[PDB]
Amino acid sequence: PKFIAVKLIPKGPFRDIPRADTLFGAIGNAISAIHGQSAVEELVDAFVGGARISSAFPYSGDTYYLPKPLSVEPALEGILTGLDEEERYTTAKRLRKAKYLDLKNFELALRLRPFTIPEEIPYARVDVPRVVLDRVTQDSSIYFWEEIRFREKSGVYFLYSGPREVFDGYIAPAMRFLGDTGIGGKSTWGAGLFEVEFHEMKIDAPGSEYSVTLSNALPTKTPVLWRLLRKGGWSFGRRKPRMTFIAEGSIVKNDPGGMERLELGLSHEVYVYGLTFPLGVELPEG
Amino acid sequence: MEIDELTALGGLLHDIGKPVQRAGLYSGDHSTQGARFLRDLAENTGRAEYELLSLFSEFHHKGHMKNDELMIRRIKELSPERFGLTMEDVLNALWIVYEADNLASGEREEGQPQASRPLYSVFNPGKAYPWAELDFEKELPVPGDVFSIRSQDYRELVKRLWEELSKAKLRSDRLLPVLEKYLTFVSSVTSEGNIISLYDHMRMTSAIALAMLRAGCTAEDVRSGRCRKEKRFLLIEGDFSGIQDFIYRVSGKGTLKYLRARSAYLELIGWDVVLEILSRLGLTRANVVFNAGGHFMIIAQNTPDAVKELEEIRAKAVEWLYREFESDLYLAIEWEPVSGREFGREGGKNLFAEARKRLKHKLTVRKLKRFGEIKGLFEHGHTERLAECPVCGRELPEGKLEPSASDPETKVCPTCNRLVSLGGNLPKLLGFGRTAKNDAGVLVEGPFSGFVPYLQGGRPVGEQILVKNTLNPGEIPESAQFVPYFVADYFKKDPKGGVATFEELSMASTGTRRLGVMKGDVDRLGEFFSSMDSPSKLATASRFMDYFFKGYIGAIIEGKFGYIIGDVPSLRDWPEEPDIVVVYAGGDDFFIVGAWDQIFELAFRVRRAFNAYTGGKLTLSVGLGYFDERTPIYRMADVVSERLDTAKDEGRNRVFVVPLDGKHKLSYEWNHYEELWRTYAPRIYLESKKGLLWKLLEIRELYVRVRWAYLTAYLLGRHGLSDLFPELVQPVYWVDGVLKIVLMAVR
Amino acid sequence: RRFYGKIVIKGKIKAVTGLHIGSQANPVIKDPHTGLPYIPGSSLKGRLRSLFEILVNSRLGEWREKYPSLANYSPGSCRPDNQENCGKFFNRKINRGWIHVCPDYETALACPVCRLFGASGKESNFPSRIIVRDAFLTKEWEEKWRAGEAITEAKIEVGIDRVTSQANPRTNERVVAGAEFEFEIIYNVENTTHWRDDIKNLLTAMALLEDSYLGGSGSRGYGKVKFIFDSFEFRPLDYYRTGKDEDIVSIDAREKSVSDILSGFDSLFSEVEGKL
RNA sequence: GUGGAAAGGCGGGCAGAGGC
RNA sequence: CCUCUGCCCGCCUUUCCAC
Ligand SMILES: [Zn+2]
Ligand SMILES: [Zn+2]
Repeated sequence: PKFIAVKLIPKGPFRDIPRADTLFGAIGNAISAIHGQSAVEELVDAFVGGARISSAFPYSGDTYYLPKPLSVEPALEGILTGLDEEERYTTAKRLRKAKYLDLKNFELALRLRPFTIPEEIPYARVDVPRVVLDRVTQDSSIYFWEEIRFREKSGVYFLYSGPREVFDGYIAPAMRFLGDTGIGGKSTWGAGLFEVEFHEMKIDAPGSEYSVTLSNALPTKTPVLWRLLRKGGWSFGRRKPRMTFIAEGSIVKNDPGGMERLELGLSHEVYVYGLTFPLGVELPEG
Repeated sequence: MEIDELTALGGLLHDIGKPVQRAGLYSGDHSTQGARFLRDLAENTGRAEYELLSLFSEFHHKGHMKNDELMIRRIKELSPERFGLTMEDVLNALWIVYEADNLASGEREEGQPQASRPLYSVFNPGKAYPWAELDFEKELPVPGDVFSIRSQDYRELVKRLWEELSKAKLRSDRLLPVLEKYLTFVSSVTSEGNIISLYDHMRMTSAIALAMLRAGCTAEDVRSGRCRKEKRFLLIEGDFSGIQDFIYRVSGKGTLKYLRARSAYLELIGWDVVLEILSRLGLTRANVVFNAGGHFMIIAQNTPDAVKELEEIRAKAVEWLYREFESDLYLAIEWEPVSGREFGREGGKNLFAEARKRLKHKLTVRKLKRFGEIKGLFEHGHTERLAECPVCGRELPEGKLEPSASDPETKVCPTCNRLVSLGGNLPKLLGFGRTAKNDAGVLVEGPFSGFVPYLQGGRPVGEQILVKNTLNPGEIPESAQFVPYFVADYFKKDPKGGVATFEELSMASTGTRRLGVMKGDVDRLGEFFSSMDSPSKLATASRFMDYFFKGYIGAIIEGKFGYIIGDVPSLRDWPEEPDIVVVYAGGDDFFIVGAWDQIFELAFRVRRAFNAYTGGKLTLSVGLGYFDERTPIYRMADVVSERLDTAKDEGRNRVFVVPLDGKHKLSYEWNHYEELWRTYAPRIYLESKKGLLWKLLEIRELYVRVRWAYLTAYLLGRHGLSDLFPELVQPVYWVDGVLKIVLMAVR
Repeated sequence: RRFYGKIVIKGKIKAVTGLHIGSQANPVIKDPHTGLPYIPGSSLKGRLRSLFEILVNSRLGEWREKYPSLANYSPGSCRPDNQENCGKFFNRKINRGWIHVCPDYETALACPVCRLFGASGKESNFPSRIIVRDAFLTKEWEEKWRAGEAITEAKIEVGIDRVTSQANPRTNERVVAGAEFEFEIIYNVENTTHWRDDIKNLLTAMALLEDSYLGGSGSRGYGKVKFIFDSFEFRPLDYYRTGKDEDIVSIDAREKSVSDILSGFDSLFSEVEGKL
């Protein structure tokens, strides 16, 4: 299909790569700011009925990365039958610890065809020392903060499929508030800030019954092949409960995801984004 | 005496008498001598069952086990009713133990009337072993050259075996260690290149024998070739996922005694599951082919009652591992119904490795689907009042967090006040008694049982008593079950009775004070175990790799056998009582921490000894780390696991120690670093001339960015150091290892 | 929460003497890819917050009417009595150091300090209103690093016994004096009554930093940073709603912090006062 | 309706002692 | 251009979560 690839060109560190529940949590806090409570609910209802956003993935200078489907994890031996038994062990493990794939290789992995993995990851995770100093005597109480530091021309992007009147109405305004307000924690040290660009991405896919996801779904039925995510964030200073999300690349079968709502003792209510982002995928016999 | 305890003990005493022929002390064929050796043992200090068990080494050679006549006369002559045994069931048990021997090693392993030979090593069939004990003390049985074992050395083997078998109880858990300690380095069949131990051929004959009995196969079902070719066996195989995120994801509040108790509690989770498969299926610990760092394989029977019990064990273990640990650790158990003919090579294709890769795929497809038997895994039921442990991160419902024994102003989860108390008892702890979950003294809980600590001055309680690092059932009640299990456990003590701290180790490193962290594992191990084509040959190749990492690593930290190690990069001479803590030592990998100084020399004292422990045909790969003492674990280990992975996907034989193109690589190879250290280090180990050294690293760091050549040339010249570094005026890239270490050895 | 607009201040931080903001032969912090030095946003925000809490602490009497909840503190540190929220101004023990952080949203709305830099306390907390970005090098000084010049130095300092004249020298790395940086500070207009005050207080604390030091040694000479503004643009709530470049720009390419704090506060921000 | 909110890597320290 | 010096000492996370 043809998606909308919202690039986020960073202006500093980030705290972590944004997952798709912290992108919808940020949009719901932007659209509550520039419009109000009576437009947050029309935002959720366009995702409940219609549109889908994904998680965010790194880019590095026109190479776009996408998560490896777990569909190629079993078949890998039957994938690689043009190799000898000295590198069918050493291709086979690097193609299994691999986390991301190019846009070209990802279109091959859905077809169950051979691929290569990225040589170089476009970001680094580092711990930067921070010291609290007493105003009267400058006593130091050092602590360590870990943030994502990007390369020169790398950044992060998420995808969006849905109607265009949602995109210009609720997402492209919110991703300009979020450019100057940041995404994630420590946004007052300049962390989750960015510029923003918009593009037209096309991803080829097969047609089948099963579909990868590119977002943390909160599935009603059990999926085909999954990988647990056990996160629960924060919401106006209250701790969310933890929720079993499924990581990107998990194969579901005709599952629409679902939004869970919570109460948390706020004047309004809290919708945890858990909708899936389907791409069709060709599986082996199980 | 029942029949299940007879078939288990008949196969375990079936190729007994193979040692006493090499000693040469009865009429020279083992199908009579082991008959004589057992009924002699039945006479003096003799149970009356040792006479009956010599119907198994007697009818061995199938010319004596021929045409159903000669047995029935003699088996009539005894008193088999005095044990309850029927005239037929005893006969039905000789055929099973006879069928089991052929599958195990097969009938192709059967040799002719050969002489005495050394057991060829399973890692290298050209070299061979001497004979020794399984001490784990003061002997590294490296494969030496072929030397025939002398015929009186077996008479020292038999005479100790006489006295040990006379004392030991007649039961499978009491004869497995006796035959292990003595008959490990004795070859099963004498031939050219034999790599199967005799204990492994007896450990595995009593496994396939009892899995034939529980399967229900009868003697005429063996006599007709019918218990073979039918899917009657069941390779249970189990595995853990997320061992790394379980042991090492602790905050900065968890001390080393806690981490050392996380590793010793993933063991008991692993031995609780295996010892519930063995007990509810009637099997013995001869069936456990290996149990090595979470990954264990068991041989069982294929009945619709066994598979019905495994699916409750896999149910109750995974539901346990989810209430306790919110999807950090999962247990994948699968089983493949194998036939009898798949226990060995047939035609030209290996049917055993082909039937074990069909089981590695059931497991591979299961670690994807991580908790698909909970039925509320994705049900977001909203539990309230969820606090959160500081040390590990666990949601805990409705408060209920015990005050920490360290600082009662902080509230930890209950299962870390256990692992502090357990982590404090690790000096004294001689094992664990495994018993019912609601009982006095139980610290930790497994999925099935509850584990008391059997301390030193204290009576053991429990049905089964696990004993760390000895094959001697010393002070156990005569009714309990003895499970020996080995653990790599070298901790430097403090002057208290306890395990030394991240501080207290690193305050004894000469130089700058760092916490050295090494993590490494055997290169390409799974392709070693696929040429093992019989279940006696896989059980051999799996113990010897496990014994290296359990018991021949604590020998290395002692510094024993520097003959076979030699001269290694040593900042100081290796002390008498090193300050090294062995956190986790797995069958194919290990995670050791200690001073930066001595964890450096140990990482070359390990590669050099492993290379000789094999014949050379298996190599290591190490990550090494230098850290501040007060660094958290999850940051430290995630670095070094990556820094081990860095020194692996390059070329997989590379030590890590301390240009954006793609033609360089960060990790030194082994001989490369040991040849850089032979030259560059004995010349500079220049009194307080560190500006010669520290600028030379900055001269080096223009080369990454041939301006460096004359800059070094004036610098080596404006002091007068011409002998030092002649080829330094790419060798400027590979001197960063030796400089940056020796600089740390001098403040 | 009543968002109105965001005021963005862009200017160049300039190192008149050699800046040093360490890491732990004593490295200033660096980008892990380019390797060029930078000034953090934690380290510039907190040096402005520090110098301004010392500023308010001296004035807990004059400011009781313009700022409510400043009558609950008496000037000092609550270090002597190991209880937080006692009657002193520095009242939150972070680890070992005592910082003014207001206890409660309805008091931190009335402090001059915690309204701008934010505060944390049970029963909710006040998020900061500023975002101090990291200050990387300008492109003129990348292209001196590309050109092959130096961009940090290694300075050698010694300590000396005063009786025996025995010397035991140590070396600090510090960024070469002259290096131009590029900062950005994004205020958040959450209320329209106090936006002038929060900008006059943010420029007060930037004027203290031009006679104090940023980072490192400073008492021995490592600070001496200079602020050089370029342009202040106020982004209205409607601008985000549409993405049309329709926002007030106060242009001052060559002005100090004392030439903008009171000299042009009502002459330059008069168009920002109009649109609210 | 954001794994969030608040949190200066700093305090002190003559590259100097003799040597036409 | 020769002779001693060539980093010390510290904090190394604190606190918030409405049944
Ligand atoms: Zn805990
Ligand atoms: Zn305040």
